[PDB]
Amino acid sequence: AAMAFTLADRVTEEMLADKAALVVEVVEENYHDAPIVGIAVVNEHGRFFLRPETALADPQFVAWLGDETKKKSMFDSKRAAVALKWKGIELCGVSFDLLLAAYLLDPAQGVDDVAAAAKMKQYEAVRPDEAVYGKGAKRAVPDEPVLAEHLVRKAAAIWELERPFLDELRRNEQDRLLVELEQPLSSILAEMEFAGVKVDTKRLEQMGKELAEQLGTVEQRIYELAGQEFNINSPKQLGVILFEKLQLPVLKKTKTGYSTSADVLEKLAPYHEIVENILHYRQLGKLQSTYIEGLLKVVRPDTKKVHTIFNQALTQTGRLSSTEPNLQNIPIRLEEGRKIRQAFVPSESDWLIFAADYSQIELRVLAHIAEDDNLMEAFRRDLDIHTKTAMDIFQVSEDEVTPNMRRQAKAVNFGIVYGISDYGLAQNLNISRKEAAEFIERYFESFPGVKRYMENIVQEAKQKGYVTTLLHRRRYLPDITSRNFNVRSFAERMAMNTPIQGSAADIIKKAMIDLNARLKEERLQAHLLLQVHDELILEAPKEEMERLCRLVPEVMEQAVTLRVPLKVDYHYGSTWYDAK
DNA sequence: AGGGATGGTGC
DNA sequence: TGCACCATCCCT
Ligand SMILES: *Nc1ccc2c(c1)Cc1ccccc1-2
Repeated sequence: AAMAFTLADRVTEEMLADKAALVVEVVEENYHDAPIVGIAVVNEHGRFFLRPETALADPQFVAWLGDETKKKSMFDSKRAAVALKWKGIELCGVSFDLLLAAYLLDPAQGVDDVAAAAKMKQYEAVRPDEAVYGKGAKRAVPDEPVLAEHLVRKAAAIWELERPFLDELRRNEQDRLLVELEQPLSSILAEMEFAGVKVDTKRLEQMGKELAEQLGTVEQRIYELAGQEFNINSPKQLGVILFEKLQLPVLKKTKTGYSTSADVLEKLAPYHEIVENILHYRQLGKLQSTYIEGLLKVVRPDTKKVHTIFNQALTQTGRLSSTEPNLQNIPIRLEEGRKIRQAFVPSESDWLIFAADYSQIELRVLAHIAEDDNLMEAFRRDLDIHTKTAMDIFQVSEDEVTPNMRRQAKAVNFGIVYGISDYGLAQNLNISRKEAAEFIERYFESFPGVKRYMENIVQEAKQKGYVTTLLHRRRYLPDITSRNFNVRSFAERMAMNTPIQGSAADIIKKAMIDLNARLKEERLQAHLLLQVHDELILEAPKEEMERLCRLVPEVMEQAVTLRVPLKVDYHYGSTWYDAK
């Protein structure tokens, strides 16, 4: 059963062929400045295992790594690329990434290691990473003999699986999506994570101090109003105080005890002064624990930068996700939380933060795919889409649209952009399900194209078994045929929503690639720092702002050509908060 | 030490 | 609780 391979003590020319499966193993989940525990190379000349201290110190090996003409096939090349960036080594020539290939073929499979991908093609001569490294506290790098065989088997699997994976992608008409979009994007994300974002820790620490003070104040007030002290953070104890001791009404139940979510508390506020204080306590606590303390934990003391990791092969819609820290969910809606963004600053003196965001890309994509005459005309006129929606569903003139009418029309659009359930809408409008469905009915009368699209896409999902995005990303929806109403309804919502969310993801991804090509052609020092679904955040010398103001929006707006224009707004300032 | 339940940020 | 990540509480 054992797999043959050479445990090399030195690097040989045979190991530097122009085509090979390459494994540069980084076991630590966060690969930033992390160790490379071993190297495996599989090519036409055989299978080899190399100790990192040796390989990475060899001029020839390093040169082979950085030679774009020497093609490598890998699994999660970004992990290797970044780990190597921290060591000052450039990785080039990656022509195939099995992780991204598996992700495109079926995001739902949840492929996170070579074994999971190989299993898709009935290849099982390789162990799951968790089985070799263990999990959690018991996690550890095994002895060399065990380590080396694992890495060689992973390289071997990649070597064998490249062809079948590429062939299926071609059949799915997704080979260009891999080769021209995701793989090039992987290199861009690597540069972004490696660059990182500078943090004003002093500012964060001072905010933390002020929060602790307000938190202590509110906390005492809460005990005062409750007549005793308790753990405000335990839904259990909190429930006893609110619903038992204070006799507040139970408007919502939970599969445990009482519900204490913000939306529930807001409704209870009129009954007792303790409620508003609990709401306020949570607001501050969220900022303190999750953002202030959470951010300070991951900032690198030597550079005062945070280096997020963009998971490129996770979401079911084609979006990226961000972790340790998650820089895609920094507060902005409420002013108090928004202030957190003042802590994110340019990495160089006299540089500024520049942010560009698509204006309603999801609804513009919807107008395009549904070919709805009314919605397309609205965007061609660059109308306020919520006011316009209110005018149509309520049958009134623009001057007749009240603030509440626009708010509810906006809730309807928010529901369509995110594919929320009918139940989620009724509450967002704080009305009855019967009345909610009635709003949707009026919307379809005003946007019959959107109606037809929703009906047609659900039918297509059932027929083909999946739905696709503009650039051919796909999502299988097996629940679309379920006889369970709730399970089927969810699948139907995804059939409608994935082409919208997924196409928006495809577009901004291509925009990033197009943008980097333009920045290079122009020799601008500006560079991408973050992507937050429908917006790109960069930093650059103050002297490049005027040029970026014209270049970034244009590139983002021209990434793709739709039946309606794409519109991008932009701002810049001394901190992220200022890049309004 | 893990991890499910609940709650809250973002798009 | 649409797509995500992660905080604290608290049972096992
Ligand atoms: N996608 C989605 C699903 C359910 C719910 C929302 C969005 C918002 C909300 C508010 C209250 C209950 C349920 C939901």
